[PDB]
Parts: sequence; C-alpha cells; structure tokens
Amino acid sequence: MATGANATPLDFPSKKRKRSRWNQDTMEQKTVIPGMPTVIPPGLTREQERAYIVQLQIEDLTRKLRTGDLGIPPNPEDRSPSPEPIYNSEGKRLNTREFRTRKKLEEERHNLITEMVALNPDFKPPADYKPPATRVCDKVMIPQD
Amino acid sequence: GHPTEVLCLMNMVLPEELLDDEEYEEIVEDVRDECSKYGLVKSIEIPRPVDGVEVPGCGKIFVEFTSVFDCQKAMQGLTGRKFANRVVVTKYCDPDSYHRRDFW
Repeated sequence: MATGANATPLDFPSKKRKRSRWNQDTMEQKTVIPGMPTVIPPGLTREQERAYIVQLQIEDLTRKLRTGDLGIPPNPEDRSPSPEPIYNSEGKRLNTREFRTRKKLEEERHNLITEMVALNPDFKPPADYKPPATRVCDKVMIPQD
Repeated sequence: GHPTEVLCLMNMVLPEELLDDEEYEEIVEDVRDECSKYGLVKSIEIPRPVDGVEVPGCGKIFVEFTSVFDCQKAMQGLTGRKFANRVVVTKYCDPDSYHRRDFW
C-alpha cells in the first residue's frame, strides 16, 4: 500500500430468498395456472394498451371472485377507523362479510369494465357481470305520433 | 420489432406504496437484485410522489438495462408472475424516453 486506504462498506446483497415477489397462486395450492402473456405488441394505442392490460386484470379479478382467490388482505394493518361514503339503509344478518368481499371484487372488475368499455366500445364484458338498474314494468312501451 | 434497451415494469406499484421510505427501499432493492439475475441492470427509475407531488402519472416504474439480450430473457420470465396479488404486465421501453422520464 502507498498511503491510505478507502475500502468498501461491509454489506452483502440481501433480499434474495425470504419473500417471493413473483408468485402466481395464493389462498390455495399451486395448480390453477393463468396462461396469457402480458407484454404489449408494437403498433397499438394508449387506450388499447389499457384495454389489453385491463382485460387480463378483469379475467384474473373475476377468477378471484369465482374461486375466492384473495391471498393477501388489502389492508394488513388497518388505519384510523372510518365509515362508508355510500348510504346504506340496512344489511343482511346472514350475508355481509362474504358479499362485502365479493362485491368489492366486482367493483374492482367493474372499474376496469367501465374503463375498457370506454376505451373499446366493441368490448364484451364477462357474462356474470350485469348492467346496473333493474328497471320497472315489463318490456318497452310504444310512443305514438 | 419490440426490443429497445430498457425494461418496463407495470401493474406492480401503487402511489400509496411509492410514498413510504420502507416500501420504496423494499421495491427498489428487490426489483434490482431480481433484475440483476438475467443480466446487467444500469439503474432503476421509480417515481416517488412527494406527499403527492408526482401522483398524476405515478403507477408505472422500470429499470435501465444494458443489453436487450438479457432484457428479453428477463421480461420473458417476469410475464405471468405476481408482484404480490396481481399479474405483472412487463414490457419494453426506449432508453431515450427513460432519460427524460417521458414514460413512453
């Protein structure tokens, strides 16, 4: 050595084997395999890109409501307790938790549905997804001139 | 007609996560060590809205790769996985846009 030494701080590369950040199957045993590429092809639009991304998320979201594939909770450590923005008159005593999770899932999907339908008018939403408003009466009436 | 130079990482980062010092260091570090398994990664650009400074656009991050060779063998193995509970949509990005953070 000539004069002084600088050396390097002692730190070995961590975060290699502890928490998987590239899983695929949660809530159950790995057997249900999603088969669809995510990479986007060269020659599209920003709207269509989302539609392609969201369609995959829509099916995977629906997969989640279909089998109950949640995996990890949305909020592990809950924040300050806060009520709902939506006004609800009354709920069921037998049905509330189940529905809260499943409906929330439908809303995630719906969020994408509304987006994808806006991005692509020709988009066909999943069969289980129903258009809002139950409507009254039977069939349509006839306007006279 | 798709490989450019840098890798793209979408659908795996939320603005409510890229705001904490713990979550940030967790993503940048992990994503780095992982990206450095298929080849060489120059750096990583992940937005960090300051108290909501860069929220309008936050949600998409990526890493500056050295060669499209490893960039291809990397994204080909990152597609279909899951950052936590959502399928990661990986893609390709231009080094130019990366530099300007144009996000294209």
